Amino acid sequence: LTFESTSRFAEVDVDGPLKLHYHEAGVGNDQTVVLLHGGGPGAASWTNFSRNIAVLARHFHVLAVDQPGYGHSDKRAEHGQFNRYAAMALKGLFDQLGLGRVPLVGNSLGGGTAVRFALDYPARAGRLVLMGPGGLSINLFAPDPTEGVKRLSKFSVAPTRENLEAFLRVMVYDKNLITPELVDQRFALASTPESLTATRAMGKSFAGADFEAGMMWREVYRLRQPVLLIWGREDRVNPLDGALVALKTIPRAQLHVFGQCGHWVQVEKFDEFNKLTIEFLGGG
Amino acid sequence: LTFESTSRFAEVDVDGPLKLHYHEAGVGNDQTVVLLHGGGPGAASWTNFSRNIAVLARHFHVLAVDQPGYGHSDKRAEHGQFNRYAAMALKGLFDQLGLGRVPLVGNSLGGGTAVRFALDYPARAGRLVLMGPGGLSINLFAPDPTEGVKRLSKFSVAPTRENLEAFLRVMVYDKNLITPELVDQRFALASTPESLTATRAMGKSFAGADFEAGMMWREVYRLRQPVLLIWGREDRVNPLDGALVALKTIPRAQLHVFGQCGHWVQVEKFDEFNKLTIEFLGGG
Amino acid sequence: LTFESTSRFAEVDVDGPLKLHYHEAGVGNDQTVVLLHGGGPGAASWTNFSRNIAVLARHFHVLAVDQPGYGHSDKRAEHGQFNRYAAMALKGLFDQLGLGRVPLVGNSLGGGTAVRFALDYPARAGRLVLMGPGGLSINLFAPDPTEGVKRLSKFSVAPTRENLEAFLRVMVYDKNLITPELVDQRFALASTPESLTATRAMGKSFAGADFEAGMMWREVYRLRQPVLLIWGREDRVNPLDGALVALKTIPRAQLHVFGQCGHWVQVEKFDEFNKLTIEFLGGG
Amino acid sequence: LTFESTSRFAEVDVDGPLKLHYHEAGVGNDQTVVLLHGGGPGAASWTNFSRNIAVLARHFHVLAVDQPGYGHSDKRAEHGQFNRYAAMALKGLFDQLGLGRVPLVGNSLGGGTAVRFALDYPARAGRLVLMGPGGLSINLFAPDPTEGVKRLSKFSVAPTRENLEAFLRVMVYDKNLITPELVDQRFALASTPESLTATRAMGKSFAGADFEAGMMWREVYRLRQPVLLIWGREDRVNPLDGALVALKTIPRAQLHVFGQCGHWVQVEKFDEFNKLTIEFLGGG
Repeated sequence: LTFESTSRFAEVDVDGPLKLHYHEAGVGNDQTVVLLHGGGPGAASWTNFSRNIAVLARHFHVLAVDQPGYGHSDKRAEHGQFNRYAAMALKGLFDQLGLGRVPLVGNSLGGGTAVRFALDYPARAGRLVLMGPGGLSINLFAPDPTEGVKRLSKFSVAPTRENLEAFLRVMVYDKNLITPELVDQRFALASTPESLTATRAMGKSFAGADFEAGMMWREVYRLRQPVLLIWGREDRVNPLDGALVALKTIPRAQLHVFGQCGHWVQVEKFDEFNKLTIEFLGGG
Repeated sequence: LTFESTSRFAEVDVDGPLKLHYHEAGVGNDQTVVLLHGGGPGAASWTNFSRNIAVLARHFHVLAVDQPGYGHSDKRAEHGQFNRYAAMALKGLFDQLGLGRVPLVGNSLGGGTAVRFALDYPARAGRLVLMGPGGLSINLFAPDPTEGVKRLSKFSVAPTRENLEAFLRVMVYDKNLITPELVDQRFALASTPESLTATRAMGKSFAGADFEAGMMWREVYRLRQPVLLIWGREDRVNPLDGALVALKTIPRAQLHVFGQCGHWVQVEKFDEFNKLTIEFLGGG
Repeated sequence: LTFESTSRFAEVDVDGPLKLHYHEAGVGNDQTVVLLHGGGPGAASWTNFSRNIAVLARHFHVLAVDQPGYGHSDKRAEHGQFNRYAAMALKGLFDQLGLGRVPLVGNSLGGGTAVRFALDYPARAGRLVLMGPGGLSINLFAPDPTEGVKRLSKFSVAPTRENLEAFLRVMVYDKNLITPELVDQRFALASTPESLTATRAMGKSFAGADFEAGMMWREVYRLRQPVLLIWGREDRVNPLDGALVALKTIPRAQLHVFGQCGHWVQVEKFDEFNKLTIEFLGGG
Repeated sequence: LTFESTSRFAEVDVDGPLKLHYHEAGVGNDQTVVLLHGGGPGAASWTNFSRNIAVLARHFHVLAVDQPGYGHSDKRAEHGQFNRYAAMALKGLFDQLGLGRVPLVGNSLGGGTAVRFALDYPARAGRLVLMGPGGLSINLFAPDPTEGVKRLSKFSVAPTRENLEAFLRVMVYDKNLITPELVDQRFALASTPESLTATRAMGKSFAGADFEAGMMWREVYRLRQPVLLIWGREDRVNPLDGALVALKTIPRAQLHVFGQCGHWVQVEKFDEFNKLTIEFLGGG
């Protein structure tokens, strides 16, 4: 199972042909699970879920999708509210692959796309696993913007290597995870003209009149499926206090908190994360 | 595996011979786990952990101990701070059975005894699983006393069947669990002259000069082992806001919250509870 | 000052004709302040702000409105979501008196009504002072229904004097405020047939399909004016954890919390509440 | 009023001789109030309460003390836990001036010092006003070290003008408070050798074995006097979640929260803070 063995592409229509890059594994398995990645600079499905895909492939039919703007997926230079924009694309891909009701596993930005999909097409989404997710999260104590949001903005404005490193350092509890190779790899992926076009579009998307579609904490009370919320106690991007509204309003919600863990739950606690997801999703 | 097959007794010394009733199962298993029960009227090891012991016996060497004052254990009429009182007894039993460092699984009152043991004899306690526990819990939002504490006091003052039922009803999310047979069984166990002597002692123990030993939320920052905190989102005795200090101060803490679940986690979510404990305790 | 001196009346149109009774004072003064009372059984504008109306009249033009269903206003037998129903009546009173943009003061149901008016009729509302308010509260930690809400529900089903007293005691921190006179007085008011019809018309408006209008926590981020939230630390009806989302989302919010104070701030801490309200509004 | 007019000095004994510098005003007035300043780099009693000392002097006998390490008091090269070290110096100033039981006002480090004195010298303290205070705070949701605490740490390691400005900006909500004059002034003060020795003596007292004396959250339940906590909703140094345990455990506590206010309450909301402080203390 490698980057290349599992690669796949598809074309879907969101206001015009939209290419989605993805990964696929565990092809003989009965149950299909879609993984949606978080959203830093140079982020993608594979670097996000490499400690997870192989483990999840033993039980599930795994589809880890680069979200428009990321990975090898169209970096259009214009889009609306991002989570909606990405759910629409995901809807297209479901329809194509002929997926029915699937369970979604997304962290951070991915979790917001997950939840947005789930509200917009209720019948198509099953159980949710959400790791330090945006959208449905609202920090009741932490002044916004947070440290992690600020460090990302700083990089969006001045995309230096020093700025990227500062950002990656608040991604994790154990800062030893931030190596030279990691910073170099993300910086290269992130400093392309295409990726910066994507970065510009996301930036402009915030002023759109549709901002309310990002405020999912107002809406998750409508969710009917079981939802597993997963947070690192030391998340500095989407802090723990932002889990409360969701935990309170979602009827069949569950919360699991890991001490000594930051924003990258699926990396820093990859083993417990894996087991937790597999078990919550019924073991396949 | 029945009440009677698993019964066992021992005599230990806490300021004089103290008899402890207990249960034992999975006797050929390598790892030993001690279960400590919650503390209502007429509560004991077996009625507390009947949906759990057999499942846990497949993996672990299980010891579910009636805490002095409960079950078939000495109902002295005088004691100090209860958690300390019960840890001392547990220390005696460990020493006797020759247990070394063991993992403790206790809910409510049991969790407080668990934590108190763990602070008082560091070397003897391993991983902790704590369900809606007293002691280390401190409700930052809920006015004290809570609904559940009030309903217990009411029964302590006027031990009627109507009072007991009212208490049991705030024990759970699904109130259908409170049946006629359950109320009758607890009321009979609880209305004996011995049990009321125990109830009187607990009551007097609160005025003791040692009250500070019940305030474990001040102390859990000293815990070094992994701790799994488990709460029902609808706990009306020890509410969710009382988990925050513990989650924050214990270095290797984890929190899992179940929506649609009250104070009796091991009953209302017995299946998920079981798997969670087994996995956290290393599968044996 | 007194009831009949201040007493006054109006007749507006909410899906028909609606009699609102109010109380007027400080007609000399330069700034108009609307008061809105709490929604307990047998509650009305005058007995609610009895310790507040005089003091405020020395600074402002006071209008203490009896909300539909209470006091001497029309107690109809059905209505929709109550706050919006009470905001429609008040908007009606507004245009009838050529009121401009006015500050609003309201505890409990009154607070919910105020917020809802402030959201429905934006040009018409200014500085708001909400004491333990409904609607815009969402108890992030407290299991619903809360203990105070259950007592009220208990009284609607069974409107005895005992059930009312049980409710009134859960209302305050210092229980000596609950004098037998007080109970007699509210219970006299509450047990008329017209009162119980409002009590029943209300309790089934909960089931409307416009329930969402009561979930104001979802909306207050749109509020533009300074809002001051006051809460009693020991409020067992709308607990302190209910204030969080609003403190967070209302741009110009402020929170004051009184320890040793329950659900009736304007009563249990009348002085501090008065002085604080007078200053927040502008000395007038 | 001014520096040298109010200026004053003393010489007490903390494990030797200790020069404390203070500021006196309102000697006419009947009630004595101690002020204790914040602990930023180059901070001192006068510049801290510059917008507060005059107004308070029209009501009380004001004593604004420079804490050991700050302003014109002895900046020694080592000490133990700092609050307790500062409370010992102040108790010394107390007996030297035949002070009785006095109210104490202190933000940040000052608040921590005040609380600690109030716990060490119980007979000597009265009503307390703490603005975003240290020690007695514990951030239940915010990962430590916070963002403001990191900037400070950053300056100690590298005391440039840029690092100081970065710190001062994280101090306030309205950044226009951070004038280049202001930076120049603090940086002039902070970069002397005697200042940096205090800055370094402090930063290594953290490692003492008396660290526990700084964990005041563990103790405040013992406080008997009325305490008013004031906090800025957007405080990025000691965030709002830090106020919870104290609001909960201090019997006669009160909390006021300002939106659009950071870590310097006495500055960003000087008027409200003054009026609120004057009233809480008794008009004097």
